[PDB]
Amino acid sequence: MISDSISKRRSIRKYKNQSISHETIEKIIEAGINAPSSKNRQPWRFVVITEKEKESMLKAMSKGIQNEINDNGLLPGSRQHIAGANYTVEIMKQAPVTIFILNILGKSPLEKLSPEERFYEMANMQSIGAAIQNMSLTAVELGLGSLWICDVYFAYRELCEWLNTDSQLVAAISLGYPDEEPSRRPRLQLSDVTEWR
Amino acid sequence: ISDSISKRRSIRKYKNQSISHETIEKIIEAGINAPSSKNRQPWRFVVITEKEKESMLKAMSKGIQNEINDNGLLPGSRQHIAGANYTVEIMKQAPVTIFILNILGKSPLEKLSPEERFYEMANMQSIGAAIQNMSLTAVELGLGSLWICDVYFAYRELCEWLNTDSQLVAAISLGYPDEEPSRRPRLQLSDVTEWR
Ligand SMILES: Cc1cc2nc3c(=O)[nH]c(=O)nc-3n(C[C@H](O)[C@H](O)[C@H](O)COP(=O)(O)O)c2cc1C
Ligand SMILES: Cc1cc2nc3c(=O)[nH]c(=O)nc-3n(C[C@H](O)[C@H](O)[C@H](O)COP(=O)(O)O)c2cc1C
Ligand SMILES: [Cl-]
Ligand SMILES: [Cl-]
Repeated sequence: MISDSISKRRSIRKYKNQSISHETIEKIIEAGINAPSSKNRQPWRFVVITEKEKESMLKAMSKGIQNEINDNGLLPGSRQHIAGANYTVEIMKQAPVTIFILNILGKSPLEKLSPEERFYEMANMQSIGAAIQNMSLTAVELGLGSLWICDVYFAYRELCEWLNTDSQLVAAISLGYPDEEPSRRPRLQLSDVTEWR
Repeated sequence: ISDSISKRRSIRKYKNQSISHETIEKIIEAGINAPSSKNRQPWRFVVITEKEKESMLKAMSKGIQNEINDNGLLPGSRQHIAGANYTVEIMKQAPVTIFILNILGKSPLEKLSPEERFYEMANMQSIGAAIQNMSLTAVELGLGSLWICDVYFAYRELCEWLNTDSQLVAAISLGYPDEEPSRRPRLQLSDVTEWR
């Protein structure tokens, strides 16, 4: 039941220290690949960060966050969220695997966009969310947990340089066997978010 | 869910068969259970049933004509207008179409700072997770669906029709399927994955 995984899925921030096999990662990515996308453009690209390169990753992250703390960053209206970003770095350090998700069709966050450009971003970004959600749900099916991460935006330039990518950085997802079982997070009810016409 | 992820197709032919309200609620409930950045839950849903179908279709056709008349918002995408017209015909066949809004969204006509972009990107991913949950739940229930951004060819017209100041993200049409498409092409793992 996908309904079962949809209901049971949680953001997991404590993991078992146990390695995840390449094959398990393969299965999760191949669920992402099966997402729908605008014009079947499939704009998602993935960079799997293993133990090999984790420390270097985390250093780039931390440099970006420090740059933000120093007021040389990109999110001056979100200083209250820097503490959360530092917590996410810790979670990424402990998680056995983190996968970066890129948008090969993405334009820089630093550039100003026409309405048409915005619509392409919106379409592609939604599509990538479908992929990452597929990955998340597949992790649940496999007995893993995951955490979807946009705190990487506090080190946007630094991580794009680290990745040496010409693509737009969208997110990371950390994965592993879970070491917590959170109850359902708060949600607005269907009456709060739906208008029937 | 692995079954539904695999089996899911974009469906563009529908039976003439209504959907119960509780079925629609189950689909929306799946959406609500998506993750979202800061648990902001930016999605809002407007469910369009047969009573308002014609009015919907008229607003979207208006926008499409405005694009054809070079008075639209996607002048670089004229080659895609024919597809948008086909989407209108598909929305006509579906018993239900749900519009998905981003209550936190800025107009496509406004210019965004890097920080505003990041917030949009995070919200848009979140809404994609919701709409994918809806799509997968439709499959599980024996329904089909079509995720729609061709609505952008009538962005202003549809926001006016919906009487909303929120950002229009997408529509999803829902119904009992009258086709069973073969898998659509996909890139392979090697094409999209780098290992570090
Ligand atoms: C964000 C998004 C927007 C889409 N917009 C439309 C649309 O307006 N009309 C349409 O016929 N299909 C639309 N699609 C469906 C895609 O064409 C379809 O997902 C892609 O061709 C892959 O086919 P599949 O979904 O059957 O695997 C959209 C899909 C997504 C994810
Ligand atoms: C696009 C997106 C970005 C997110 N970014 C982070 C993040 O950087 N760090 C974190 O701890 N959680 C992050 N989350 C997880 C959310 O906080 C979580 O989905 C929300 O609190 C609801 O909890 P649940 O997923 O357990 O239902 C993100 C989720 C999404 C969808
Ligand atoms: Cl499409
Ligand atoms: Cl968050």
